[PDB]
Amino acid sequence: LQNHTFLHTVYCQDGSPSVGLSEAYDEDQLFFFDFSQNTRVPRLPEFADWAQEQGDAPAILFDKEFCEWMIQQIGPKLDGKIPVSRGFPIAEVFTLKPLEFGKPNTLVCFVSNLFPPMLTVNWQHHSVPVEGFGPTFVSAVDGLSFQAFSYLNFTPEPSDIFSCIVTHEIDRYTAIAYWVPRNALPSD
Amino acid sequence: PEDFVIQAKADCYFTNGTEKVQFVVRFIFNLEEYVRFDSDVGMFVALTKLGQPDAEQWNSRLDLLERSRQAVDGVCRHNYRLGAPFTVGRKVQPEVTVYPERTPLLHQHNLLHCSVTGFYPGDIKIKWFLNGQEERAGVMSTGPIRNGDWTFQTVVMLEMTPELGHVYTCLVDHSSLLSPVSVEWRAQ
Amino acid sequence: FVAHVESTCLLDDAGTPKDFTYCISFNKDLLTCWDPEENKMAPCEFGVLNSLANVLSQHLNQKDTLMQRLRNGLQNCATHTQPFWGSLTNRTRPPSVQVAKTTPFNTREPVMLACYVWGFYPAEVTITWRKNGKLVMPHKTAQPNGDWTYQTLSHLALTPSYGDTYTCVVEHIGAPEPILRDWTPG
Amino acid sequence: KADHMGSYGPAFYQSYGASGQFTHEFDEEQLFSVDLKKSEAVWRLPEFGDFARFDPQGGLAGIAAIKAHLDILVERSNRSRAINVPPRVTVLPKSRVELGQPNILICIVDNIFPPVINITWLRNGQTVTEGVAQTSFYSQPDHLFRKFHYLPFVPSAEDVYDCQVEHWGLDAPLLRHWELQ
Ligand SMILES: *[C@@H]1O[C@H](CO)[C@@H](O)[C@H](O)[C@H]1NC(C)=O
Ligand SMILES: *[C@@H]1O[C@H](CO)[C@@H](O)[C@H](O)[C@H]1NC(C)=O
Ligand SMILES: *[C@@H]1O[C@H](CO)[C@@H](O)[C@H](O)[C@H]1NC(C)=O
Repeated sequence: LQNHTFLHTVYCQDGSPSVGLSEAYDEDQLFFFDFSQNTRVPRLPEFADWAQEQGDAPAILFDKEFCEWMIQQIGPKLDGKIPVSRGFPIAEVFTLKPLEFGKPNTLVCFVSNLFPPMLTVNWQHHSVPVEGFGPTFVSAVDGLSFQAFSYLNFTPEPSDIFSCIVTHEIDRYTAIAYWVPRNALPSD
Repeated sequence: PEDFVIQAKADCYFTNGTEKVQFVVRFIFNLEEYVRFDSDVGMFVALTKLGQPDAEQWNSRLDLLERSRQAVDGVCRHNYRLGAPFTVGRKVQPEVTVYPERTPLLHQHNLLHCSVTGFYPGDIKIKWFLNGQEERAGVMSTGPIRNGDWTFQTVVMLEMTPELGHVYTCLVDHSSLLSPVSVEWRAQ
Repeated sequence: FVAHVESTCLLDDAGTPKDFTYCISFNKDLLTCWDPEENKMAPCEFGVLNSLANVLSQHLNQKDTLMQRLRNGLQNCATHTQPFWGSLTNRTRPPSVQVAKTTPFNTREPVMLACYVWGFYPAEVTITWRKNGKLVMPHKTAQPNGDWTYQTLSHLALTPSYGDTYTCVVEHIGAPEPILRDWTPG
Repeated sequence: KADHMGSYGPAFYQSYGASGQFTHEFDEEQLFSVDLKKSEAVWRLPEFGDFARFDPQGGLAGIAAIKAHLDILVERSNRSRAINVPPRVTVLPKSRVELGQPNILICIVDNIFPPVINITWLRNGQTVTEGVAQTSFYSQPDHLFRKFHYLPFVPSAEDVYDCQVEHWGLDAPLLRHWELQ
């Protein structure tokens, strides 16, 4: 009877977003919290039903308020006495399904070593902006770090080159990742 | 242009694991190492005119000596034991490729590269073989080159003329590999 | 500066809670975690920030509602997860399996096969190879796609001989029967 | 001679720009680094962000402690300023370069001293800042510094790249060329 991990991670930080909550079953994300609306947002449609559950409304509020307190009261004191931990994010881009030309597919931009959790993601086609399908899902991981996923729907073609461009919003550091057709599969 | 730089280095030297350990603190003014604390000597010692005052003074402070005498255990061994899994125990496969310069023509001299990249640690053995006989002669290495990201890279070039009936093999052996890697060249 | 309060529940397929931890971090430093045996917050950090870790423990320990909350924490997990936990442990998506050649690497072999496996969940999967219906030794953990599906692949280097038939054998719970994909040079 | 050499606190502070640094290194490779005026602590690789095992935060204090000592050494030496050594610049790709296959160019700069330098990537004479990554100052046994700059790119036979470095040890900005065949 194997074990599974349910992770409830409330985090807050200097700058925006000033606070955030991420729940996850094993590695993958179930909900992220929208505080302005005060409710769970499901990662997938199929989780919609249990986003309403309000058993822990108070517990969450407590944590949020405390976590925030830590940032506001402590931190201005450590400011300069202690160095603000940060990583430089790592991006890699890969297709969701095996590459076949002329067949619709999806580029995934997987951001890792993200800390602090403050970013925006942008796609480019031959160094030309391109609107990315859907939002950018940030998620906390074991180790007190974070990761993010962004997707782009496209139909791959031989000459294609794509790039994913991550902007770490503290100091606007940019981190890129290129993608090109590599070892495409025959169609049958 | 007027600038002054001060450095300090708390070096730890390990052999046979943690068996023998030498702790060496070095104090630098600009590029001049003016004084150092060598565990094997037990005392601070002025190396240059600049270090005489500090050398004598710091030896007078017994709290300091003892503190920096345990550094062997409290600093070197302590951190070694902590990092081991991700430092000494770090092993990353090389990516081996073999290609020729100047597109190969029969009977004309050429150089074929054995490029070996992305591996760690940097200690590696690379050899050339022609029809099973280890060809040592006309061999040029670059030695391990640090990429600055915990990976090394090397290229070993062999002088040869592409005559038919000759097959060239680059043979790479490395700590990360459970069995040496071989790559072949054709020619035509 | 970033801070965490990480509640993590560990439960089996049945829904019976096996562990519960509640931890407080600052600047990516784990400072203090709940200690049930002691029924209070206990600093996990004995270094530069230890001072702080103590401070935070006390500020939290004088909180009363929290103390009952955490003492019954193991229950909360089972109670909170109850509705969906069965659906998640029942969740499985079938893997797609496609086999084709790919550029060889770290091999003297002229041909390299790739067994692609995607769109599957959970991540637990097994991939082996057969040459004319007999086991062989391949030349990894699945890559999450962030959308509750995983992909991975296996490789096999070889020399082609027309007659030979190579087969990729995938097995995954989200599929009812083993999946086989073949390949022949020709 | 030794099997391994760890160095825990190769650190420096220099008068110019009141800059300074505190790092841990193992076998000439860096685990993390603290920059003084950024007041940041950065781990070179994700695995070194554990904090159990690899705790920075001692930095700044290390920089503070070492800075304290500067002013006196300065006057004790009859104000012996730092000399400007010329750095040597190298450029090469991280993995094998194949046309169209994405890759990373690496600018490597040795014998940097003092540690006050500009390094910039150029594509066809145009400066490139988007997606570039660089290290803090790495250390040399002779007590100079190293530095790494990284630039991801898609090799094409249509463009060239230059890594231009500017140092007081140079008469004018020198740039190191690279292009595929
Ligand atoms: C599940 O977790 C509990 C507590 O950590 C442990 O005692 C038990 O052995 C685990 N079971 C399995 C199958 O891993
Ligand atoms: C190396 O260390 C091992 C275990 O500590 C010990 O058996 C041996 O004495 C050491 N060998 C040498 C050459 O020092
Ligand atoms: C680096 O570039 C900036 C802007 O051009 C300049 O202020 C500074 O003098 C340069 N530093 C060096 C060492 O040349």
